[PDB]
Amino acid sequence: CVVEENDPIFERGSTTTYSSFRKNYYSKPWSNKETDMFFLAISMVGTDFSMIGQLFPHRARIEIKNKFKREEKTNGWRIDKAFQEKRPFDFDFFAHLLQKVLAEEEKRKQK
Amino acid sequence: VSGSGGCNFPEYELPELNTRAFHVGAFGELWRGRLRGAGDLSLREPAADSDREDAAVARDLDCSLEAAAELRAVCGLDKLKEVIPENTDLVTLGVRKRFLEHREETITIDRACRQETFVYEMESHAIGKKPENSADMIEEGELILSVNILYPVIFHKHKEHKPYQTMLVLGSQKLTQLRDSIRCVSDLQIGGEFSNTPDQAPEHISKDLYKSAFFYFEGTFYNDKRYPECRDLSRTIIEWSESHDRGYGKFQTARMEDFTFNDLCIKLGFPYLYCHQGDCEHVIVITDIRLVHHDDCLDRTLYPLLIKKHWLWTRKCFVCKMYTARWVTNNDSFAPEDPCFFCDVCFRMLHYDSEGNKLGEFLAYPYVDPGTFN
Amino acid sequence: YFKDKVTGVGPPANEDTREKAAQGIKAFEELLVTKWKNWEKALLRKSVVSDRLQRLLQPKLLKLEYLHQKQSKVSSELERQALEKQGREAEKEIQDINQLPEEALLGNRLDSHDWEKISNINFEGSRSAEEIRKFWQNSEHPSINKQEWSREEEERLQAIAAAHGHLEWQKIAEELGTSRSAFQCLQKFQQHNKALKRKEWTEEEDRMLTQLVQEMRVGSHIPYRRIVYYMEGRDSMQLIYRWT
Amino acid sequence: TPPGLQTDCEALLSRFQETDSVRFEDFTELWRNMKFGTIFCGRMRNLEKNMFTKEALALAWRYFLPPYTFQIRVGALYLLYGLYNTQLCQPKQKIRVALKDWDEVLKFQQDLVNAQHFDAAYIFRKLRLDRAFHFTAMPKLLSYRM
Amino acid sequence: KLFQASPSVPAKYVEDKEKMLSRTMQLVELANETWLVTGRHPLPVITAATFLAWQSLQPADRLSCSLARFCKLANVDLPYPASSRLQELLAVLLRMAEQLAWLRVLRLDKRSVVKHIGDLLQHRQSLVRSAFRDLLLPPCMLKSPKRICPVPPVSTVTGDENISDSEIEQYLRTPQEVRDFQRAQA
Amino acid sequence: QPSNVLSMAQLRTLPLADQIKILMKNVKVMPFANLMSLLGPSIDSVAVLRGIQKVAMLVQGNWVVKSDILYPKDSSSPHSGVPAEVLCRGRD
Repeated sequence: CVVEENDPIFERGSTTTYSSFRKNYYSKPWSNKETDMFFLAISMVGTDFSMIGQLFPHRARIEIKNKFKREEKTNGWRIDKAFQEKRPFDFDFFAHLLQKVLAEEEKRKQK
Repeated sequence: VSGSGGCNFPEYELPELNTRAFHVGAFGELWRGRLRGAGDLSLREPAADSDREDAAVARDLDCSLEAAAELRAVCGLDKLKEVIPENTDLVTLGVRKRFLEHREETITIDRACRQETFVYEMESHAIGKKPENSADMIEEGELILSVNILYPVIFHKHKEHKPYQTMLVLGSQKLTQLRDSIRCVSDLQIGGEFSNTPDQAPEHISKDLYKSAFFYFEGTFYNDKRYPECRDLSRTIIEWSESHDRGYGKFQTARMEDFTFNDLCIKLGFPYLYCHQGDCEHVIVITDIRLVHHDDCLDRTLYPLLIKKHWLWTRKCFVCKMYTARWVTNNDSFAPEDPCFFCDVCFRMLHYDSEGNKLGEFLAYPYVDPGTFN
Repeated sequence: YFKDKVTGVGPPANEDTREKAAQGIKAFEELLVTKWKNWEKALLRKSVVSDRLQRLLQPKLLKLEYLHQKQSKVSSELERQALEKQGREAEKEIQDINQLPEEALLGNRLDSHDWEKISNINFEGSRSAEEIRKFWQNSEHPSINKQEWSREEEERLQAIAAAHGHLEWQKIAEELGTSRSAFQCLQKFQQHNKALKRKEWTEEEDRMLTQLVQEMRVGSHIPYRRIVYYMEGRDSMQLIYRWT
Repeated sequence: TPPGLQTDCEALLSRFQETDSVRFEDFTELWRNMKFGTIFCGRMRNLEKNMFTKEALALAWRYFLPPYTFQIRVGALYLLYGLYNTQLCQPKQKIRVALKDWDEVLKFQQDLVNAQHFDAAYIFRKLRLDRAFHFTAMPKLLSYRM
Repeated sequence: KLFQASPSVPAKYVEDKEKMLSRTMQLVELANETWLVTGRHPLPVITAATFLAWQSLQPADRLSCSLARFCKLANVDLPYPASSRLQELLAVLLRMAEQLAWLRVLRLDKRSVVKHIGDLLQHRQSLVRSAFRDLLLPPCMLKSPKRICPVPPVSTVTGDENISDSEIEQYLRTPQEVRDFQRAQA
Repeated sequence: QPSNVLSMAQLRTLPLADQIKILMKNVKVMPFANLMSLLGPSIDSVAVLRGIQKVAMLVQGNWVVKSDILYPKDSSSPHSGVPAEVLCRGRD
């Protein structure tokens, strides 16, 4: 037996209910430097959504897919420009840049 | 049911804003047992005096029989210097100079403190007031309670409710005395209609027609049943409290002719309310309570004193602007607005001929100015 | 939190309140009269002109809608042409009513106007029906001469008032021909009148003044306004000498 | 609360702390230098000066709180004594004391009388002799309108 | 629950059911004839209409309220876009208030237009006809689109058999890149 | 723990004004002495008079209940359905 664990809540009094029919999937927004680092990760790795999602702990796979699709639809010129230039795979400096982005977003949240 | 929960040592519920409820009647015993309080007779004397002082002090607190501390006396009375506040470096001297300069700028004389002279005279009414007889002298340790009421609405609408009066009452007195001592202009108003006959004399004011009056102190409604004409206004307030689960506990009802201020377990500074004449409301704030002193009024029956009657602006006649009006008109034929004011000589000439015949169609009501009690 | 300790969302009412309010025992809740503002004047003007324009347009609009319905129901060509001509006439009427200057559509001071509609819709219940009615009848109206006197009409005013007996100031003001309300001229009449003042002081009034002082004087201050209220004829300016 | 008095009290607290002992001689020596009893008369005596001295006595007795040091307590007590004894105006403004405030003064006078300070006890003796106390439930009055 | 004077609602908010129903029916008909039921959900439009009706029934004591306050008092979950829909309907009222002479002289706004809603419902036909003679579309396309359905360039060519071959060399992974990929997710 | 629903015992527990009102509503015709006898000798005559003057009128030395007391503003004629104002005017 529970003792003072739950609180009373009034919900759905059986009246005419509004037909929502909308599931607004919460997605974290995109910053400027975040967009730049996403573009450089694309230019370094390609269009492999798995590897991009692995190196983006603050993001999701479906969010990366939506961003890539919107970029291909809007800024195809910048997409091709990033795809033409290549850069070798970096791991340590990539982690340093991740820590820098963490510090930057922490300072932004402090503001 | 006895006294509600409360300790005679008031703890602040909110810092410097209010305090918890407590039995105010127990203060007159607690403070009188903790301190003897003897000396409420003004028996100060206008050698042998030094001998009595020695026989008292050297036996109560002091151990030495030498009168060496009496130097302090000559330091207080003899070394006391009709002087000018100058030639010294103090901040209080600075603010005094600032006040004197602000006075010399615009202020002409001291004859500008009528609002302060009111309180000064109402406090002087409480000093030097000898009792009527020996059996009427107030006993030592009497509890005295101050109260501030906020009745009217003629003051600032776009501001807080500061400007009204303050009263003072005794503890040993009954609640009926405080009930009948509260003066309100609504009791002086007259019912009926007077446009048909302005010469009709007031037959019964609203004070005698409706004597209903009750108090509210922590769910305790004290009704009055001295006269068989009054009614119990608390019959509905309880129902509206028990008809639905509003969170308000059960309220205890009692009479007024058998309850004293001692059993009033109330908070100091909390905004209660007194109600009478159906919906006539008075927000009440109990600010201070204290034992009796040797400078207060000695007459017990003559101490429902209104220690501060706030000033009120009498409504002038809208026609002549030189007299106070006594009649309020409605549906007038010549007035610039409906709520116009008229005095006797103006209300007579407005819609009445030489013989007093009613001219035109209009309504009139006897407006008693609030300045009657002010 | 100023009215009552019970003033929640919905305040209750006792039974004695009906007896208090039914016998005409109004004490303080009816004395909250306030002045006027420029935006209130503009709102009143707009409300009255809109009411008059609506009263003038409603029959024309109803007739135009009826003509539209009839021409949509009728099938004859001659009847259709007649209805079209009548609708053109109605449209021209609506046009000349809409292009009417804002001086003739104001009516008169006692013109028929719905004051409750103006009070509860336009003023949003901020002003009573009578409070805007009487304000538009004499206070705010273009037929009211706002010019001050030239010290030439008070003589004829008092002459007519003495010849008539000071009974009805309305007829006196109408016969004087000032194009102003009776209350607007009576104030200046009583301000120029000499009967409001007093004369050399007697002895019996000193008894009453001393009684009023010994009964309601406080300290060094004397409430001479109470003396003005009780003693008739004495103003507030020169009465203070009675104790100077 | 008067703003200038909140600084004047802290100013006189410097000379109060300057005293070396609690004997009543130091106050008599300071009286020749810091004459605090100059405004007691002024150029006008009315309700203005009445409220002035009332707030003065109130804010001076406020410094008699337990957290204050013993020398500050003696200084405040002697200051209140002098301010009350120098009341030459028509009203006799007595210091307002609360019920909770009258708890520290008991052990204070006990320590004064046990330490053989005859002057410190005679001060309170004469203060009681003048009947200069306003016994109130609270040291200050306040409302909820503000 | 606005029809019954329950203790949970003040008596000032109580109204008649028939009058409110008729006003809401007139308002939803106005919305239907002004393209406010096509595409959008009906329930938010119905809520906006009944809110405007409740406000117009007593603007003296109900104009200071809002849609959230009304939905909280009525104990009904308010639709999210309803307020926006309300705004659109309010705009329609403005487009009607500009046609009536007394209303266009009164110079109403989004707030003071509710008190005359009944008048707008009296001659709504001519008002909406005059408004449409000056249609309704979503605000996303009412930004004066100068380029409507831009024609893409005709690039259906495919060369002869192969345009180029360096693209395949660009899309393939190098052995170093393959080793880096194998090491990243090893 | 008709209008004659309340008995005499329940009536005596009500305030004097309510007692006079209910008695004038039930009987509609009664002298002052009969009213004083029914209410009780322990009640002052001035209070009873002031109470009956509010809900009754004097007709040939007797007291007749006012028209508005019998017919409230929301009531109507049970035989014709006319408003209560016309009934009050006719009774007056």
